[PDB]
Amino acid sequence: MRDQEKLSLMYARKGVAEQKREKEIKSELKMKQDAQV
Amino acid sequence: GIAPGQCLPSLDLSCKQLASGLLELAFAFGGLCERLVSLLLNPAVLSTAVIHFSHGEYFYSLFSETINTELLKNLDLAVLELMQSSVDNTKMVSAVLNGMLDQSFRERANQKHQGLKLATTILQHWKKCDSWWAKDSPLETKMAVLALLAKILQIDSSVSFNTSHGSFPEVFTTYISLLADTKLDLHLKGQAVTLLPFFTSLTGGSLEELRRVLEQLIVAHFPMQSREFPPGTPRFNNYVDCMKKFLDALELSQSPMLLELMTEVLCREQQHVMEELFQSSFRRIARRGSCVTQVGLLESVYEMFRKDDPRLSFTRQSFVDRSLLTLLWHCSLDALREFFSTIVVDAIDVLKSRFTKLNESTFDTQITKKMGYYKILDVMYSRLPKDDVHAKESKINQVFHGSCITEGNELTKTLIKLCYDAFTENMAGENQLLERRRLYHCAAYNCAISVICCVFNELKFYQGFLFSEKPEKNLLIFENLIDLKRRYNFPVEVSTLSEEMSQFDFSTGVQELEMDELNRHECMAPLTALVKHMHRSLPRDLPSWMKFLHGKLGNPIVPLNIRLFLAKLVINTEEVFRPYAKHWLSPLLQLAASENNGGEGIHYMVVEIVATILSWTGLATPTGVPKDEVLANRLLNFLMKHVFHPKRAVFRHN
Amino acid sequence: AENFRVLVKQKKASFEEASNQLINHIEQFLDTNETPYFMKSIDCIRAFREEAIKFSEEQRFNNFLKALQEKVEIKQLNHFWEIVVQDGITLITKEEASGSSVTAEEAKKFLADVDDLLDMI
Amino acid sequence: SILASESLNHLLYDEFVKSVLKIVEKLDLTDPAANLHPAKPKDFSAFINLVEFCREILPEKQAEFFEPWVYSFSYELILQSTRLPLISGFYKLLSITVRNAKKIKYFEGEKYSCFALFVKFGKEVAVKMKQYKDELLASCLTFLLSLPHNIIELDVRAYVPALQMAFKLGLSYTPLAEVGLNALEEWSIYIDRHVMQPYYKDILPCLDGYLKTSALSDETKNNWEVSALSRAAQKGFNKVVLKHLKKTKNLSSNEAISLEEIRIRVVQMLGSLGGQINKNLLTVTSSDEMMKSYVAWDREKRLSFAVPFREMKPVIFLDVFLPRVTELALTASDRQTKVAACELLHSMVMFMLGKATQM
DNA sequence: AATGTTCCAGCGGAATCGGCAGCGGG
Repeated sequence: MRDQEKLSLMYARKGVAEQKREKEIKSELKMKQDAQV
Repeated sequence: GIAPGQCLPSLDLSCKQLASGLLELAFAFGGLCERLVSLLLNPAVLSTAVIHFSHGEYFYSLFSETINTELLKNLDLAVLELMQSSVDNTKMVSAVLNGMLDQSFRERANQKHQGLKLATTILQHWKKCDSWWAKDSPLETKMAVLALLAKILQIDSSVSFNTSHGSFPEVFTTYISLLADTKLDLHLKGQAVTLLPFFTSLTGGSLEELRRVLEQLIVAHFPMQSREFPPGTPRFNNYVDCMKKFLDALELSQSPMLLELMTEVLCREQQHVMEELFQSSFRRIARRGSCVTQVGLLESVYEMFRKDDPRLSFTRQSFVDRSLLTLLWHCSLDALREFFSTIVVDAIDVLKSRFTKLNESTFDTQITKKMGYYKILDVMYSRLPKDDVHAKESKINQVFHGSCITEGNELTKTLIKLCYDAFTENMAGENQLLERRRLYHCAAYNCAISVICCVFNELKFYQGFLFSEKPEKNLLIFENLIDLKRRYNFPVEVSTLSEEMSQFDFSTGVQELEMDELNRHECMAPLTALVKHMHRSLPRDLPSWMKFLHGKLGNPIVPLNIRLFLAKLVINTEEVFRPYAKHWLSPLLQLAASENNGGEGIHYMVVEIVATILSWTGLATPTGVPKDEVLANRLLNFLMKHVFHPKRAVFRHN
Repeated sequence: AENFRVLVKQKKASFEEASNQLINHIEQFLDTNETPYFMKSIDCIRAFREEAIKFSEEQRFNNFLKALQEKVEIKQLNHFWEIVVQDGITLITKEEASGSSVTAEEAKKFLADVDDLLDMI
Repeated sequence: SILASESLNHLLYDEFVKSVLKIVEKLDLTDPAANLHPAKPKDFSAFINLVEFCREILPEKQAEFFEPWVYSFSYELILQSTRLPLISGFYKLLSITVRNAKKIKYFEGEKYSCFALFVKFGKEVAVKMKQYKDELLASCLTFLLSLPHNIIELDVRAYVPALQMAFKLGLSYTPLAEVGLNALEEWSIYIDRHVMQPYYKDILPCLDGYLKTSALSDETKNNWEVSALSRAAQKGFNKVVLKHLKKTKNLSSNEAISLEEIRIRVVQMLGSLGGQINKNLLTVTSSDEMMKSYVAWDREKRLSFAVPFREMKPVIFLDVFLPRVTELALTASDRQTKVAACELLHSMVMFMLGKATQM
């Protein structure tokens, strides 16, 4: 990838994906620990 | 009670239900339909804190449901006196007609007779509203006509399609008049051509008129060839919109007549702006069923290709290359014998012709004809079983007369000999049409691959046909396939609610490989195909064909591009060249190390070559041979001589 | 390309840069065998004739007529000649110059082993 | 405000309610909790989406927007629920309706028609709840305990077996325990302090199970392990720490309620419930049921189990853990405690059978 | 009044150092 901007926008989508994943996993961890065996 | 007497009497969730029940009772009392229509078209304007009312439009908008139910209880009357006032109250009449139409369409489950009755009754009075779509009528009124008609003949079917079953002459005259006007612009004509899947199912005489008006649309509203106005401009947006409308209409109705327009406009440009949508539409067309109309489509495009039609060779090639080929591939049938046997007899005859090198134009036409025919044969053989061309089936039965003692191997050899003649042809004395004959040879070899991939999968016909050359008389193979003059670049690195939304739609009327420079050589993909095939068909070396590739590859006199192409083939087929690796070192390492590799000493093929050659470590032992050792050392010295490449990532990769 | 092409034809910046472009357009319109394209081409040549007469462009007019005549003689097209002779378009005919009152005559005067591999299967 | 707006909120709310009512009107609701779905399958999915969306949209801005809608909404929902009592999702809409209808007072008994409607429907459902299962029962309890009952004080005996059921179905489904706590609070403050009094001895003993954790639940780390905010903080107090704090403040913690929050709320309830009422968790101070609790299950020690060591094999008696093991297995209130208790109880019963008739 | 001294104010060299950009990776 020789285009820095296109790579940056692809990782804009990517990084917002990991941000959403982190938020949802942080939310899930509460009851995941609550009911874990 | 809804009229102000002082800004506006606001309704409520109960204040409106009360009125609903009240006027439902009022309709229950007696007929009252004539009165209802009368004050529904009343033009008395209201106003609120502006005016923008008619007190019938508000009245209808409020209820619109019990009103429609009463209007449908006695349909024939209400429609008659509703269209009675078409000229002076066209807005409200059209709104009420649409309301009744989609009311009935909502109720097409419990009943079917009522929607049909409504449509037939409106059509019976279609003359009553001729000022709507007449000349000088406001364009909004013309779009109202189009939407009304779309609903009318979408509710049930185009029951007015044959022998003037309904008011067909009036409908068709309206539609052709709308499509034929000159003052009008492209997007209204696009929503007009949205209504084609209803009129491209009728016999000739009037279908000729539809075709002629469509041609007059294509001319005088489309670019000279294509893409003469840049994107963004209204011209470009309108043209693209019309193209999408045509393509969806075509994909909806598998109508041969639209093919001779869509492919005709597609294949006078080198590549269209929105070509991918063309191919997606064709794939949709072919892959759904109704084998007979599929045959008709194939025959139509084939007639376009085959007929004399004095024109550019490129256009004739494009016909088959885009339209017919993508039709043939995606899905036609496993038993679509019609076009199959239709083309077998006449394709071979054209292949058994003599190049009239007198005029360049006729020679180019002949080359294009043969190329197209024989690509067709390629796709035939690729997507077709083996027995139905060799067994006691319709192969001898059709290339010769009736059943024959020979099983099916008559057309096979009949075409194979001329295949091999075409792509193993001397070119020393010919210097007039280089690229075209190159493509002819290429397609020759491609369908040779496809045929011989289906000749009873015998152990060895591949070497004698695909790979056997006769250099003693300049009867070669790869010197014809490859251009041998185009310097390759090689850059360094690169339920209920679905029904509800359908009702809303009705009312609104709205809703592998890397293609770098060399894998795109029209022989690369089939070559890898049969290589992976015949490896998976049955350890010094496999009988004679990798020897052919070795001699053409591991030899620095074979001109550059053959070596590059074969090396790319070996890269893409390393899975099958792996157990014979010990021989593919001097060729591959010699090519990578050789400083005559092209350009600056290209740094893309070397990357893939080295990755492949190192993939099989523990195999093939690049030591023990002095030439191998010196080649490896040359490779290493050159490779560290060129590492920097200011981009950081590629430097780390090196 | 019906009204926009006409507005291109009526005037541009110089007496060029649209000439050769429309030459290509009419050539590719002649390439396709649909008659409406031929009608569009005859409309284009009529517009060019009137524009050359009304704008002192005899040189372009005569050069274009000679070039198109040679081209259409070269290629295998007849119906275009059919419509042209049904109308009649050629070079200037008055005095081989700008203006005169001489009846058209120049157009009239110029236009009345391995084989064993096959069968061992 | 920049866009020049007087009553757009009102129109949008009204149209949202109208759309919801129209969707519910034509949905054909004939997963289902008992081996039966002779209905359109893609209708329940739509219904569930709409119901959850309503619960997360309707309650906010519960103001006089919803006031003219209560009677119509409740009447349609109660009709179509009476004809379809196994729905589990008309009750959620009823819950939202009643919560919004008692956020504004709307209840001091037109309005009287809605009041009688809910009196009948509430008593009807409080009687029909006795035959339902997990999700349907949870929704029915949510609705029932959502009834105003500040004014529906009539035959609280009908609603008590609901409330305590909620407390039982907590310890495994926290939201329902939260609902039970809110309902008990509302009843304690607003109902007259003379008719509630005979029922406390029935209600409170269900709360005891929530007080069964003794600061041994360290399942997850009770402190920050590693965070980008921690990494930034370790190198100074500067802009990056500020950015990490600003993004983490609006985490929007919509996880419903933790169990320890419920336990804290239980203690706050017990304290806020008085000192006279408060004593009702325990038994009644040397009645019969206390003195029956002081006697061993079996007078003769059985389940004599010899623990295998290298040299001794000492004998313990498994008949001394059985009480505590059973109360632990039933009402552990902690999933990881519960699974271990159930496993041990399984093993104990199996040992009981083995020693019942061995050699 | 003529001048020398004192005082105050302003500019720059030099060292330090922190964060401001921009530039790759995720």
